[PDB]
Amino acid sequence: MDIILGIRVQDSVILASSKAVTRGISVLKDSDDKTRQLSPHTLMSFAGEAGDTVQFAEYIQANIQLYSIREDYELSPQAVSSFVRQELAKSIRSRRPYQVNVLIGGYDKKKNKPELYQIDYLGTKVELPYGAHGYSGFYTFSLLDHHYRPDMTTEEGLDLLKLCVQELEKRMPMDFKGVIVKIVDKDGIRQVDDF
Amino acid sequence: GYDRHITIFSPEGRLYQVEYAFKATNQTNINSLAVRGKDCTVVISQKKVPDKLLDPTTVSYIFCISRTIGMVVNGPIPDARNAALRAKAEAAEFRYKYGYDMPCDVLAKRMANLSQIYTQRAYMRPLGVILTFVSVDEELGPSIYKTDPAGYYVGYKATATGPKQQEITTNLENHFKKSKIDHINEESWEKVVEFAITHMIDALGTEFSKNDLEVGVATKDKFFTLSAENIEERLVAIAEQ
Amino acid sequence: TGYDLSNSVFSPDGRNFQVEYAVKAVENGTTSIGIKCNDGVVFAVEKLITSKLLVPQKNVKIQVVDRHIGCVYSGLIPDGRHLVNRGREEAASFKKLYKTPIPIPAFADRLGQYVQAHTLYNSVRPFGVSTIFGGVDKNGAHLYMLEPSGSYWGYKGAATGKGRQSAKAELEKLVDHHPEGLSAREAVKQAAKIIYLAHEDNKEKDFELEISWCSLSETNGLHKFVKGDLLQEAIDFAQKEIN
Amino acid sequence: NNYDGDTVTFSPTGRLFQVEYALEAIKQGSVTVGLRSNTHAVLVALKRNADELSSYQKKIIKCDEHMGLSLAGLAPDARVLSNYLRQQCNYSSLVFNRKLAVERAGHLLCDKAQKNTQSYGGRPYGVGLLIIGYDKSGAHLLEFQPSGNVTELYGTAIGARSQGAKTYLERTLDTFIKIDGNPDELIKAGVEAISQSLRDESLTVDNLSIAIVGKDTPFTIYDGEAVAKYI
Amino acid sequence: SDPSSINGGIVVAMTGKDCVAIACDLRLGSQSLGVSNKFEKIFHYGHVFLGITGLATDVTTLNEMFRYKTNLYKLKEERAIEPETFTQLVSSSLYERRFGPYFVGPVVAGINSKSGKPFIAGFDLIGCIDEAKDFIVSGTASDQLFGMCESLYEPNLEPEDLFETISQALLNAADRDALSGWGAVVYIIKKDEVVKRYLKMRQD
Amino acid sequence: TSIMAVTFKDGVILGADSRTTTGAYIANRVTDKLTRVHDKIWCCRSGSAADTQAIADIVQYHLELYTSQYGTPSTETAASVFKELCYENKDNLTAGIIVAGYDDKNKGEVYTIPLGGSVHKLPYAIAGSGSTFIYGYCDKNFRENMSKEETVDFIKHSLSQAIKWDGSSGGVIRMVVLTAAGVERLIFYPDEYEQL
Amino acid sequence: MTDRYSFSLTTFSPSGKLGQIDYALTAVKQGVTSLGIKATNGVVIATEKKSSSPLAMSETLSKVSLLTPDIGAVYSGMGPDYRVLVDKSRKVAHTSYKRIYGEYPPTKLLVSEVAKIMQEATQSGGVRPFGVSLLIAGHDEFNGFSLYQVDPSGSYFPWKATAIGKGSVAAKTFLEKRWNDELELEDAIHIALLTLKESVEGEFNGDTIELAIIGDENPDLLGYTGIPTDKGPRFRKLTSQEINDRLEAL
Amino acid sequence: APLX
Amino acid sequence: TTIVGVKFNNGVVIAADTRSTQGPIVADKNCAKLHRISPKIWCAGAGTAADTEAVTQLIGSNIELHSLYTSREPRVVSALQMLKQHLFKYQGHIGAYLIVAGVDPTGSHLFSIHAHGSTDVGYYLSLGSGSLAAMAVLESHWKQDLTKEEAIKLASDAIQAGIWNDLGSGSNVDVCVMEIGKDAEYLRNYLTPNVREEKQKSYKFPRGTTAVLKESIVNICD
Amino acid sequence: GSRRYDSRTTIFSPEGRLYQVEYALESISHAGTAIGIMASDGIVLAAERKVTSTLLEQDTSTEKLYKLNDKIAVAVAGLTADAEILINTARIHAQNYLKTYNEDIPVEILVRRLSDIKQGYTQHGGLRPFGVSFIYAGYDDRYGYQLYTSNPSGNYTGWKAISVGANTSAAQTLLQMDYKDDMKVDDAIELALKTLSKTTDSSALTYDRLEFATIRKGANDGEVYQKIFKPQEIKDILVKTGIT
Ligand SMILES: [Cl-]
Ligand SMILES: [Cl-]
Ligand SMILES: [Cl-]
Ligand SMILES: [Mg+2]
Ligand SMILES: [Mg+2]
Ligand SMILES: [Mg+2]
Ligand SMILES: [Mg+2]
Repeated sequence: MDIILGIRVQDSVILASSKAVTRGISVLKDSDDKTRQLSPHTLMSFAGEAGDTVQFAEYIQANIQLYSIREDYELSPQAVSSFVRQELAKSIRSRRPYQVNVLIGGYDKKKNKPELYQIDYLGTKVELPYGAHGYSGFYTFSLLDHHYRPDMTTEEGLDLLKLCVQELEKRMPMDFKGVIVKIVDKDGIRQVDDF
Repeated sequence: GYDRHITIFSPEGRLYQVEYAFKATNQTNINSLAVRGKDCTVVISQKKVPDKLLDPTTVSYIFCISRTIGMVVNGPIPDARNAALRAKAEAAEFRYKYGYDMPCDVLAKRMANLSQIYTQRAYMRPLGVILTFVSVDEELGPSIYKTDPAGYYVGYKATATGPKQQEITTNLENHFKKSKIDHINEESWEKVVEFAITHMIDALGTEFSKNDLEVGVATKDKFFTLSAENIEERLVAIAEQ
Repeated sequence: TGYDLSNSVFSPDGRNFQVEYAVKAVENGTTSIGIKCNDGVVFAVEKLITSKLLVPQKNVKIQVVDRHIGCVYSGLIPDGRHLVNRGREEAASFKKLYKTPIPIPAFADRLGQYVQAHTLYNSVRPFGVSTIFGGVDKNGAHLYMLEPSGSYWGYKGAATGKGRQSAKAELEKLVDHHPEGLSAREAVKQAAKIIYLAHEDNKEKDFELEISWCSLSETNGLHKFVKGDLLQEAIDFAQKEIN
Repeated sequence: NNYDGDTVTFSPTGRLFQVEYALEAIKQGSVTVGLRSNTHAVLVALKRNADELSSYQKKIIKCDEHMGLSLAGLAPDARVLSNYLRQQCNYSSLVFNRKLAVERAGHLLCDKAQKNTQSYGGRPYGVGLLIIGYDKSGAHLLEFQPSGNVTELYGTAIGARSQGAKTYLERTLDTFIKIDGNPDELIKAGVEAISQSLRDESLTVDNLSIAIVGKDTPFTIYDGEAVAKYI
Repeated sequence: SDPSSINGGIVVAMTGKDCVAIACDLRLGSQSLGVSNKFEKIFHYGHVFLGITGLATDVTTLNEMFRYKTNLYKLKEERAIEPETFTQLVSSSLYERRFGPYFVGPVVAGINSKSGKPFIAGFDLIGCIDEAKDFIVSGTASDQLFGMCESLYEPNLEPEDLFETISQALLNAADRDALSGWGAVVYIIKKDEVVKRYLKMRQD
Repeated sequence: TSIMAVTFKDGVILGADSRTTTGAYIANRVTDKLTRVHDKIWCCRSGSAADTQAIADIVQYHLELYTSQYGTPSTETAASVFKELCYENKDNLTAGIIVAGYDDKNKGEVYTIPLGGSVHKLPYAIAGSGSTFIYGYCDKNFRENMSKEETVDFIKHSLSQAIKWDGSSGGVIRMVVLTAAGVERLIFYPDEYEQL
Repeated sequence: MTDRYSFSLTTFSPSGKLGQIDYALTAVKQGVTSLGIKATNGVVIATEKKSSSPLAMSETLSKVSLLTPDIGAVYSGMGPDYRVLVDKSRKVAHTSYKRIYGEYPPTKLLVSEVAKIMQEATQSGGVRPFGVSLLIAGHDEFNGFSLYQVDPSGSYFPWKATAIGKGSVAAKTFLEKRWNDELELEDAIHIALLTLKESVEGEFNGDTIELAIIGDENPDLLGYTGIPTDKGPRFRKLTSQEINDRLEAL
Repeated sequence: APLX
Repeated sequence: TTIVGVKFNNGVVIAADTRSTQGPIVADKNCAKLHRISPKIWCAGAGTAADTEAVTQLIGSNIELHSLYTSREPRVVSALQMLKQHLFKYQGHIGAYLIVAGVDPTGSHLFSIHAHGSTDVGYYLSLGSGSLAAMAVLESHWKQDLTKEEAIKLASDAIQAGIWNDLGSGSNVDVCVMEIGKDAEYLRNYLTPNVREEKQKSYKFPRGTTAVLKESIVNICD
Repeated sequence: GSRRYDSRTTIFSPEGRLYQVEYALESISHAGTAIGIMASDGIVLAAERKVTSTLLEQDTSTEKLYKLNDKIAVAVAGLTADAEILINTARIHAQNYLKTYNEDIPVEILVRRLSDIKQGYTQHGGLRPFGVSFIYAGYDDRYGYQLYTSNPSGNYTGWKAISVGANTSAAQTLLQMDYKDDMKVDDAIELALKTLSKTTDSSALTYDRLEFATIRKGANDGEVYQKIFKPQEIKDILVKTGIT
């Protein structure tokens, strides 16, 4: 785990997540996909404590998929984010809390608008034009404060994202082995293979 | 007709199990009486020991619930003792929780509430007993409060219970019509006990030896029962007048 | 009707027929007695010898509770054992909390409330035993008899089982002829006689006599079984009286 | 009639019909015999089959090294009760380093059976047991009935036609009680006892079941060719 | 790792002549890192306003909880909850979590629709009601707010004047606190009109 | 605290100081540490004020319920109920209690129950922080079968010394006399006992 | 042992009747008459004190009960059932309202809680319904004065005026002729006494009649002074003497 | 806390 | 906090200051520390503010139900017993330090309760951070057979000692007098010796001083 | 034991019917009629009060029509006490959903859960079923205006127009006759009142024996308003259609 980023542009939400899985002094994997599709137009990336992350992600995925089958309907990104927040808000006062931070990128088909939600392990939710978890934010937020515009295209968003990854690869102590980038828009979720 | 077996309503809105519990009340064939003085409350009850092999000292239907509260029961002894043990426990708990002695009327209400539950809940049968509680309450003074299997309870100027209760009741009514007051205008409890026995003799039309009666007396800060010789002393005083 | 089919149901008389039916089981059982004496109590019971194959002296029916109380019963023997097991639990918790061994009147009410509780619900059956019990405490000797309804009183003498009326009549004579009191050793002898006299009501099978006693002077206030010379002496006294 | 719907109901004459019906299941069961001397105690049991293709239902169960029983009636109920006895014998060993007295074993079974005769929902046990054992007071034989009644005896028998063996043992009492220090003769007496309960069938090699416990003999069961000696 | 100062934020309430004002900053951070400048801390249920400072997850949770409870109240009672009644509901709810409390500093503000009386109140994290004629303060710059309010406040201010006083109290308090600021919102509340104003403040 | 109970010819007398402490501050200078659990069974309380009050209240309740069913409890029985509470809750209690009562059969009896919840029947008992300073004095001066006046003087002189040396003890000396005659309360003020 | 009655004792019959509720209502019919009348500035509730014996002190048995300082209750049917309902009703006013909101519940909501308790006795395992109908009179700031009837089923209805029990049919007809929307509290008390005389047979005085009002605040009955907002209970039980004064100008 |  | 209780001829009086603090800061300059348990039973509370209010209300609620159940006026010893057993159960974690006082059919009463559940009896008591300043005054001026007006004077003087000498206490003096046979009289702000002086200047701003980015009407209606 | 007195409320008949459910429906058929009619621009709820007395307080009364949330209401037919138990559960369920998802609960989800509770009482627990039938009227942004009904079996279905309680057979025939899809709210109001007026067991339909409610988008722009009619408003609407 470690680096997860999110950028909401005019017509889409872009999530970038690091590929490294490190344990001790060994990088065990350099192609890890730190994300789960919750519904056709909703994607969740995650970072935090080992084991907890995937266990939480898949648990949420199962619940949203269950809802989709029951109602024959897709929950809005706002509705999914609120469900996720409540689960984390419950968790923080449990015997053993989920130590998982998430970003939720979704496209609301009723509003025809992209939406990005940042939720930490405490259950602290905010809707943002761009988001980050962990030490990543200490570089990317100021960078995006400068270069981000609300009317950008998906391509402009990807170039803006390249600028963030380059900065992280320059100034971050750890080798996070690049990122997997995924786009969420009106047509659903797709992965950029060459980043 | 299973509506007569458990405590549910019959078509005419009655509870037959409660009514039959009232009939169990007279199974012992014993009559009790309670009156109030100025300073005291006296309760008397018949004592019938038919078997010669019985230890007469252990045959009793009067109970010391607390230091201040006494209780006489009309009904079978197993149910009587069940009620007595519960009353003792309730009175003790009340004192511990609330820091003062449980009043006679409050205990009566509590036991009446318990009885009410048995008339509404199916798995519990009513107790076939009528409970007469007596004391000298520190706020209300001399007190008589009586409970039945229906869960009914009320305070009394005086009262009687048993097979020949009506004869005793009217006898007492006619006295209070005459005296024009709510109690026995007497200083000592000894003479209030004498009044109680005298009017029971008149109403029932029987004479009593020392072993035919049972007497409980409530005064300020204690309730106590009388011995055979205490009653004999009392019987002699009535005869010499 | 149908009032007698379920326990805890009042009949139109105000009676619990199920308890009265349990009394019939007690009346069917063998004879047991209790005699109160000067400084203690004596218990005796009739043991029907069904067959030669029964080992003599080895099917003991009288039971001790704590170290100072004896219990005997007539009717359904297993029901009696259940009651004694409860008695032993009640006595143990009393001694645990209050240190002193449970007084007999206190113990009597513990059994009484427990048996009475088995007349309150239709999900339990009343006890099919009448229990004669007692012992010695700080206030002297006490004898009690407890019935299926939960009713109990103190007794000068007590009897239950198939030969209860014969035994009661014999007990009443002792109370009349000994107003000052009966001694412990005398009460043992009398207990034997009364069981032998009460055996006339169960005389197909011959029987085995079993006696126990608690006495302040003779047994030091503890429950003991009468055995050996004292038992044979009591048997001989009884044998002489029937002839 | 109207009073046999459950165990919690007394009849007007003070009978428990469900307990009596449980007693009836024992009478239908195959005969088993118990007898003892002063040194040994012996169980003999006639086993029953479904047909010629089936096995013969095992009647005898070991409870400890010094105790065991034979059954007549519902076999699963015997399994429950024997398992309870195994645990009680075992509790006595682990906690007190003490072999459970055969008399206490009887008291424990009585109280377990009794509880099933006084509560709603449950049913009585439908099996009778003959418990033998050797403890600190010598050899013992007990008879368990699911009414709760347990009885110590020199000898006895339960099951169908058990009256024949029970009469025989009543006659032979003075003889077999003094068969001390001789296992084979005490068994012979038990095998002759159970023979008084046979009709049209005789004791074969896969039909007879014998068990013995004593002074210098752990509770052991004999089946198959090991009982050919006694036919 | 002090729950009440991880996210930062402040709320202040004031009374005037036939009116009340309640204001809050917009910052949500994670210790030094500023994360959001749109995080409003004032909510309303009918005409009753509630501001909440402290741990942001509990701020959100409690808003959702009081929306829940006031909605059921209105359905059963067939009327809107009043500030005095809502104040009691907040106190009960917080004390229910006595030994595992929400790490918050709530502030009630509103006008009783029957009597017309302006009402404000404050609470600690476990429910203790703090009623005041003048002002209530809460958050990571509460010391600063106490100082500003105590000096700037005077009774019976007109709605337009009260706006200036409460705004200057919040702004100057926020600028002396690292974890507060990043924007501000002020609610001016009259008997049957409510005006909401976003303030221009320094963004550091 | 300084507390004691002393058996004598006619029965038993309980004694105590009147100081409650909250650090070096005296929260109550007129405390009553001699407490009724039954008509003629009383106790001296030392240790935690809250713990000893809660225990005494529970014991009083138990003996009141005992009396309703079985009549007057023995002093031994009362001590057994104290023990049961003190022993089973030893991890959560700070209570040093002396139990003292008068039977007509057994006369005066004293049972002391220290921190662990053990029971010790003694002719006399001393307890509380101030008791340490009078072990020597009490051992040398106690005699069995003393008179009422002698026993009162013994307790007065003993607690006077305990109070003199123990900062955690002081105020008035309260005493409760338990005999066949009844229950008598005695009080002794500083001006008397200080100059002994 | 243990409550094995985990099943309903009230069930639907083929015709759709709930037998035990119907039979409970029959028990209410046998009960002594009680009534309630709502005025513009108050509410009155009244009933006959049927004495079980002349030796009994009827003052110790209260048929009209205070639930909150502004809410009172009276009944017809089984007294013991009523007594425990009053206990439960007083407690639920605190547990489910006062301990949450710091104020007493409005009449309609307390009535709603009592109704719930009575509904559960109609459906839960091993219990019979309550054999009583209640009349609950009360006041609260936002609803003013109100009067409610609660039946064994758990159903409740608001009334301008009504009667329940023995002679309720005749009493309701009497109230229809006399009731208008301009009645002052004293006029409602007068009509209550007139209506009750029809159903009462024996003695008709302040010792055989029980009557309480929900009216103005009573500062003298509060027990303390110093808090301006606390002005005292609106519930007041009329004394034996106060009833007799109104029976002369009858 | 209060001690004795 | 400074709180006191003083017994007199025909009843009892309690008093308290009106400062509540959070660390060194004064949150309320006029809070009410005098609580009503029942009409004629009042209590003064120091320690954790939410605990004193909550425990006072809970026992007050149960006392009301008890009063209705028993058809009797509540007794001070009942409130005392219920409070102490509640507090003892929580082993001091509920930080309520109370002075309980009132009149009932038994007479007039004055008690104190500590957080761990111990109770004391007395003719004069004081609790809170200013209890030593108050107790110094009480020990100096208290006597047997005080009149009503003397007891009020003594009580308020004891509170004033706390107000002036204890930093934890300040502002005003509240009093409640509970006399036998009469209604309890709650005297809110009986003394107000700490009135703020006139400010030197008005800090009313010229309208328009505050820079504004956005305005909008808020919808409160349905 | 207690077996003797068990009615066995959750068993099948030999024909495969649930006795208690059937008998609960028989009970409901004697309750006051309630009608729901769904129009393109709103929903009407109309219900007849059970034989009224002149001394009944009519304005401060609620018997038939209850509010579940701001977007959903129900008309009741059966035992009112039973209905209030279910209504409070439904009210809580709506708030749980709003708390979880920050969106108002879709109508069907609320109806399904309430119907599932009813189902449970017919399959397990040995308790009598709820003697209640609901007409649900509500709006959400997925399906818009919706009418549902549920009954003691826990079975629910959707409708354009439906009646519950007494005389449903006659009422349904009349609704089936005059209902058409392009209908407006004001027309539906008239149809509802006309149908009750003809199916009523009373002599004449008056304002004091009716409860009435509408759910329109007749607020200001893209939002829904619930109007529970006051007595005087029912009096006026009864005159406006010429019934009185
Ligand atoms: Cl109760
Ligand atoms: Cl103390
Ligand atoms: Cl100490
Ligand atoms: Mg019942
Ligand atoms: Mg700042
Ligand atoms: Mg900065
Ligand atoms: Mg000193």
